[PDB]
Amino acid sequence: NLVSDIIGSKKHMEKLISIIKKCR
Repeated sequence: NLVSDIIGSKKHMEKLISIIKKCR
């Protein structure tokens, strides 16, 4: 269920992370 979206958030999140320090 949408519970997956939460997980898939981690997804775009990890990219967001790889991004965070990237963009900083």
